[PDB]
Amino acid sequence: PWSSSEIKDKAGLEALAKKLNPTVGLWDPLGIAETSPETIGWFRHAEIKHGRVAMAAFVGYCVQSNGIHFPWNIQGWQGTPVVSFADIAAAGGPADQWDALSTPAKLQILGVIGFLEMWSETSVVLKADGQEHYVRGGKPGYFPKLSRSDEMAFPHPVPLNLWDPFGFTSKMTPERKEKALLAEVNNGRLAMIGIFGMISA
Amino acid sequence: VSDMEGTGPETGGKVFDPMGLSKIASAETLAWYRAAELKHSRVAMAAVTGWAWVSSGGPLFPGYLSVEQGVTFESLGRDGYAAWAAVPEAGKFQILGVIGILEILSESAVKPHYMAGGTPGKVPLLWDPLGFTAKLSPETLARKRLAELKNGRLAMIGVMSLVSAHFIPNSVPLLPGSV
Amino acid sequence: SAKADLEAFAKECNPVVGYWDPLGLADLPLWGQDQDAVIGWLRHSEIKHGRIAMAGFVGYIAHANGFRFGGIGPQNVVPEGASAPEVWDSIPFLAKLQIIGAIGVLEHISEDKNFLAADGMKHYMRGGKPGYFPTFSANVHPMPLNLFDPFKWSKNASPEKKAKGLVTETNNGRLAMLGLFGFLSESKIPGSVPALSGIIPSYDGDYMQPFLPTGPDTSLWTIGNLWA
Amino acid sequence: ETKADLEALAKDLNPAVGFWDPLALSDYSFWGTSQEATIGFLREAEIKHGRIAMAGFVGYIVHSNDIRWTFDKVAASVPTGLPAPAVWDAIPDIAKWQIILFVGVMESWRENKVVLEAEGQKHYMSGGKPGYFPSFDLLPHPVPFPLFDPFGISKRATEEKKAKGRLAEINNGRLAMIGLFGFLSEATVPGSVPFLKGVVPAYTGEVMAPFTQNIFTAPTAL
Amino acid sequence: ALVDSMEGVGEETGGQIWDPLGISEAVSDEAVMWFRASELKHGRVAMLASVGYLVGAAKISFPGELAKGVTFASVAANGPYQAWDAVPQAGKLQILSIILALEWATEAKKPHYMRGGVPGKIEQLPFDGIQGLWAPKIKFWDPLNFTGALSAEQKARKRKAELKNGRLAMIGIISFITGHNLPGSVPALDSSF
Ligand SMILES: CC(=O)O[C@H]1CC(C)(C)C(=C=C/C(C)=C/C=C/C(C)=C/C=C/C=C(C)/C=C/C=C(\C)C(=O)C[C@@]23O[C@]2(C)C[C@@H](O)CC3(C)C)[C@](C)(O)C1
Ligand SMILES: CC(=O)O[C@H]1CC(C)(C)C(=C=C/C(C)=C/C=C/C(C)=C/C=C/C=C(C)/C=C/C=C(\C)C(=O)C[C@@]23O[C@]2(C)C[C@@H](O)CC3(C)C)[C@](C)(O)C1
Ligand SMILES: CC(=O)O[C@H]1CC(C)(C)C(=C=C/C(C)=C/C=C/C(C)=C/C=C/C=C(C)/C=C/C=C(\C)C(=O)C[C@@]23O[C@]2(C)C[C@@H](O)CC3(C)C)[C@](C)(O)C1
Ligand code: KC2
Ligand code: KC2
Ligand SMILES: CC1=C(C#C/C(C)=C/C=C/C(C)=C/C=C/C=C(C)/C=C/C=C(C)/C=C/[C@@]23O[C@]2(C)C[C@@H](O)CC3(C)C)C(C)(C)C[C@H](O)C1
Repeated sequence: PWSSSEIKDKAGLEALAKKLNPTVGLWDPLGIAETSPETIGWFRHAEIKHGRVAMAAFVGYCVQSNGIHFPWNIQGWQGTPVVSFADIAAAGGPADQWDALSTPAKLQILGVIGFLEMWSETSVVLKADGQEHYVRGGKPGYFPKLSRSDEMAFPHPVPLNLWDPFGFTSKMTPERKEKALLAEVNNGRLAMIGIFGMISA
Repeated sequence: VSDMEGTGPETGGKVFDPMGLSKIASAETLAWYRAAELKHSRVAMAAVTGWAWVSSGGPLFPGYLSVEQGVTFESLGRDGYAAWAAVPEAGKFQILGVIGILEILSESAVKPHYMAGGTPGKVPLLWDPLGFTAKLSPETLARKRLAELKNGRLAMIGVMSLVSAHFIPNSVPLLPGSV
Repeated sequence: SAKADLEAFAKECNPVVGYWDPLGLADLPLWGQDQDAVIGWLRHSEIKHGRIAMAGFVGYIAHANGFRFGGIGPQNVVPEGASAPEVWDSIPFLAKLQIIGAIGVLEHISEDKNFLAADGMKHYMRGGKPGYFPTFSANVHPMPLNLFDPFKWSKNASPEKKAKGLVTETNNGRLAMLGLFGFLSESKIPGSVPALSGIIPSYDGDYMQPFLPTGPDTSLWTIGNLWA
Repeated sequence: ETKADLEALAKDLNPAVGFWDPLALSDYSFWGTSQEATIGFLREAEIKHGRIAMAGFVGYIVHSNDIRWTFDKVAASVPTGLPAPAVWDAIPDIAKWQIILFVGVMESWRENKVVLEAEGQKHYMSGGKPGYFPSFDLLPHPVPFPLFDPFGISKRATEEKKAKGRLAEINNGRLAMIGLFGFLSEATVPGSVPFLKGVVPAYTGEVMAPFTQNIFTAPTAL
Repeated sequence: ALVDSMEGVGEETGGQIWDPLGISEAVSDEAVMWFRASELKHGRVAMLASVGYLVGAAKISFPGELAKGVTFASVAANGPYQAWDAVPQAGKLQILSIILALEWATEAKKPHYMRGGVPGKIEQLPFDGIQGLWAPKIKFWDPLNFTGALSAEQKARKRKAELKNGRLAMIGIISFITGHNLPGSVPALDSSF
């Protein structure tokens, strides 16, 4: 059973809809607001995560198309062939650059991404922190801290966290955080349509 | 089975029974087990001593085993399963018949048969004709029976080591490849 | 309850994950035995696998890189530069047999009621410590040194330290299991352990047949070699 | 179960369709036994057929696309590219006879009065639970897992979730008995399922003929 | 009725008397004791015969020679089926003679299974008490006397096991013979049968 103020009904979805945009309101033709609280939370977090990934992908696409490559060597230290980020850039456009990336580099990147995914999904970590799983009444999008000294801390200390490593939010006001969440949802949708547009082009 | 003899210090101080046939065995079944153990012990000790004596350069008996057929002790080669093969079939039947008569005797003469009370492995005819062990204390006799069982278990492994050497060459180390 | 103890042990092993029994093997009634006996068996299997895998990992580094005792012995028939899978294949057949048999004697002593009772302990499936190798205090002939802690470095160690050491033993044993089979898998399904690619050579031969190839039949004993 | 219980079950499976027995099998007394036991047998039949047909749908998709086990010789012996019905006919008959006898041992285990009443349930015809399968607790020898949930999942499931799952089981079974037969009918009768034209490979044999050589006339041995 | 008290009901048939034809209800108790005695006799003969057929099909034969001219393997080198002919006439004559003696003694014991006796408990020392006949007191059943270590409850459990194994062996022996006769009848039987 849900025990939080997280949205669990079409009324709350409509409230958040007018909050993010008074004009559109709730645009739900498929009627996936007519679902259980757990599914509503799942859809909320899915939207948020697509926003994160789409924004990151769009900014990466812009930087890679501009051609601001890295100055290092990507391989060739532990007795392997030498490949440079300049070579990766000269491979082609962003999809071609990803294709030109070596296979274990891809595997390690995807592994770190999955590590962050599971640190998000781990209910015990959120409850050691101040949250629960987004399906069972948790805030959609909260990343638990990777730096900690609790029993749920890594064997070796981690320096910083994923979100807010140096407190750029610092103390944003108790509701301007929600304002930024609204702006984030809108910008995530915009970046979603944008990145699919660039990929289609 | 805990009361019966055989538990020396070599297997803890307890009965050796992985499968647990003693658990199935009643008192008379344990009597059968001890009687069979003892008979295998004694036959094996005789067999291994004879094999060692014959095949370790010991003096073969003099004269002819069979004057009529010409078979001699020396003609019988000092090799396991060759001396027996070359022994006359009549002599083989003599040995087997004497053994069979003795075993029917040890079954019919003992009155409280090892199965119905009695003592397993007691054969009054053959033991100590000169009475060599007729004035030993009961403890000493128990110790000597324990020694009998321990020697015989080793003897029955040894006789099979000899047998499996002939039938499977190079089975046993520290033993000739042939026999 | 045994499952409660196992759950707490899992939290100690990793508190973020905790108890993770996806198959319910703790709940399953193996051999019809109760949950306590089943969990004792499963825990003992875990530590046994982990211990043997840790020793196997260190042995893989020893054999593959080249680490041999000098003088007469099994190491003199193994070709120099042989792979870790090839060392076992190249030692004599009797050497393989006596290694496995000595391990068998150790296992037998480990589960014997005699030694465990002389040490005032019980079998791990009947209310005992899962993973406890007893002292050789009933081996008919005295043995100088025991298997665990032969020099008795831990004769006065705190129970809390011993519990933490067992928690470490389980974790490192699991990790060593994964690494050792990483080595084995890289030699038969290449490109499966990405880091080990190019390091572990391919091995054509059944790992799980101990006696294939049977290895040489040499006689390495010199003085008193009447069995040859 | 009573016919009122069947009406309630139908109205929970599909509120609009509701109770839709037009042939009155629910009313015909099977073998002279009461309606409450004919309902049990019919409901167990529905659940069992749906189960076998769902498994058969997944298995037909697996066989037509030749996703075979990698470390067996029978699968290697069977030629590749055959129609899924032929992937059954190309097998040693001794393997067919052991699949079938495995189902026989399992369905002897299920209907057993002693095992069912030891675990707490009764026979589906004796007011028990239709579509239940007792675990192997009273088995002669130990075995590692049961059939239903060999692992632990749903050992702590609510009765509400179980009721929802049984409703979904019946509905998906009703649908899969039609999907699998759509595959078979399109295979053995081209242009029978209009939407699978050119998708299901064709077939000539009889899907209701398990063994190549007729067991009733001339079997084969190994 | 005497049927309700006997052993033989198992968990397989729901712990109920397996009599579809109802002959157990029809016939009297005396015929029921005959039927139980015959059941156990067939079952024990079949538990012997099934393992005998397995050994013959494996061609596992004793090392030696049955007669002075034929080997145990020579007799068994044509499968179990064509074995009784290859056995010498005298050997099977002696086998059937001792079987006749055992049958006659077990039937000649006074407390007959029908007329006031336990069905299937043929006397454990046949040939004893016969005027003008002496044989060793080799207990027919369990001469090693494994029964002494079992209580009555264990004996009942093992009698249930006896009946069930006997029934399975009666099926299995005819399965083997049919597998030889009709080649495809019983699957999982190779050409040795
Ligand atoms: C190296 C390798 O790989 O394997 C090894 C091991 C392996 C394979 C097993 C081997 C073997 C064979 C072995 C071990 C054979 C063992 C044989 C054995 C143990 C043979 C005992 C006989 C005892 C007798 C005859 C006793 C007579 C006893 C008599 C005559 C008496 O009554 C004595 C006594 O009455 C007096 C006179 C006076 C009385 O007051 C007191 C008593 C009653 C006491 C190998 C080949 O060697 C090599
Ligand atoms: C199987 C085969 O073929 O093997 C082959 C190959 C293999 C194994 C490699 C071989 C080898 C090499 C081996 C085994 C080499 C061994 C070398 C060895 C054993 C070397 C010790 C040195 C110790 C020193 C200097 C100690 C000084 C110690 C001192 C200063 C003292 O005594 C001090 C003190 O004690 C006093 C005096 C008494 C007290 O008042 C005070 C104390 C306690 C402080 C062999 C031989 O080739 C055989
Ligand atoms: C021609 C035209 O015009 O139309 C049609 C004709 C035709 C032929 C009908 C067509 C079709 C295809 C159809 C309709 C196919 C339907 C197939 C169907 C209906 C297949 C179900 C499988 C279900 C399985 C395996 C379930 C396993 C479920 C298991 C083992 C569970 O674990 C159950 C579970 O409860 C537990 C125990 C625990 C809980 O935690 C929850 C879960 C869920 C995990 C076409 C091609 O579309 C076109
Ligand atoms: C423990 C067993 C045993 C006993 C108790 C025993 C007792 C007696 C007695 C009683 C007082 C006499 C009088 C006697 C006499 C003869 N024994 Mg005899 N014997 C035993 C064993 C063997 C074996 C193994 C052989 C054998 C033989 C002969 C020959 C040779 C005849 C010939 O040259 O034709 C003669 C005359 C050999 C044989 O028959 O060879 C064909 C032969 O190999 N015996 N034997
Ligand atoms: C291959 C065969 C197969 C398929 C394809 C299949 C599919 C589905 C689907 C489809 C989407 C759902 C949703 C579903 C749900 C449930 N199944 Mg089911 N199932 C299969 C087999 C078995 C067996 C053997 C058993 C079983 C059971 C249950 C229970 C427990 C209810 C309770 O315990 O009250 C629930 C909730 C057990 C039982 O008792 O059912 C009354 C049981 O023994 N199922 N099952
Ligand atoms: C120290 C230690 C442990 C250990 C260990 C290890 C690895 C132990 C290994 C031991 C090992 C490998 C021991 C081999 C012995 C070989 C022998 C006895 C051979 C004799 C051979 C003989 C007697 C041969 C004799 C003859 O040929 C001769 C010479 C000539 C003739 O006159 C007579 C005959 C023909 C018969 C524990 C306990 C496991 C744990 C603890 O924590 C620490």
